[PDB]
Amino acid sequence: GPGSTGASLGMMWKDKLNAMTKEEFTRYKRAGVMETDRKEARDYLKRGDGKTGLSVSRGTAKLAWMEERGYVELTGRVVDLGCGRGGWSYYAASRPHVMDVRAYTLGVGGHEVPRITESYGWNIVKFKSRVDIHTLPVERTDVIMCDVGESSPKWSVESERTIKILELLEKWKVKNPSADFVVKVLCPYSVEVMERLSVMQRKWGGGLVRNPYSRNSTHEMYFTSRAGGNIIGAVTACTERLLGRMARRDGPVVVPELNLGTGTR
Ligand SMILES: C[S@@+](CC[C@H](N)C(=O)[O-])C[C@H]1O[C@@H](n2cnc3c(N)ncnc32)[C@H](O)[C@@H]1O
Repeated sequence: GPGSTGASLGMMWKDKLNAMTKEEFTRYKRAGVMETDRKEARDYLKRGDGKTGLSVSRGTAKLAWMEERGYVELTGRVVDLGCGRGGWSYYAASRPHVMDVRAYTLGVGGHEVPRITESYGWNIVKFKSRVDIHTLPVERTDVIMCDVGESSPKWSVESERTIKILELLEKWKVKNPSADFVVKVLCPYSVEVMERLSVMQRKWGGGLVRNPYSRNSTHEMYFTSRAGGNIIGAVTACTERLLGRMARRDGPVVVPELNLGTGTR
């Protein structure tokens, strides 16, 4: 495929997601998706028992899966652009080769607020809320982490939002050319995103990965420093599966939550 084939396929997927009923959507959303079980975690969150190693969100697992399979090498200083509740930050912290973790996010108008918790490594985590990552002055880092991307029914909106994030990586990577990156690509199937993505690969290496834990309702993929392959091929593969799961009626694949344990480093 040239890239336009990839593009119109994702757009087919989008139209088919939007045309669903609430019934079909809620079913499809989770069908065959890996799902961390939050029964216990939700209780600690509702109660506010910050003395827990359990994940503050479902981002932790996503990051775990990325890292255990080796699409990123979390070492040294780890900047977490757009950290919401801190699920990635708290994961990054629990990891041996990781020194300092700067977590940034808004946490402002119904936006996820960093959750304070005694998960293993919290002392080397430093949150800042009321922060706009796009204007946060570039600092030196070993790892650039960015899980940002507000979904939308309009793919061109989704792609627009994805591009600002790709330019955010470039900026942060021009000062830190040798650092690892895991970067959300909310709309990898659009024509603009694909061309920027391959240009960035040409410059920085890395590639696209689809996370099992991502819901079928989002087409999100991750651009990481240690993966590789054809980008168009990777997105198309992803679109192919997401389209096929529309006949999937079964539930999610439920897996236990991550426990990072309680403690300091
Ligand atoms: C998907 S969440 C992060 C998930 C996180 N790693 C976790 O596991 O909890 C991304 C967060 O970035 C925030 N965000 C979006 N745009 C931002 C911006 N311009 N500046 C700072 N934060 C932003 C959103 O509020 C959102 O909560």
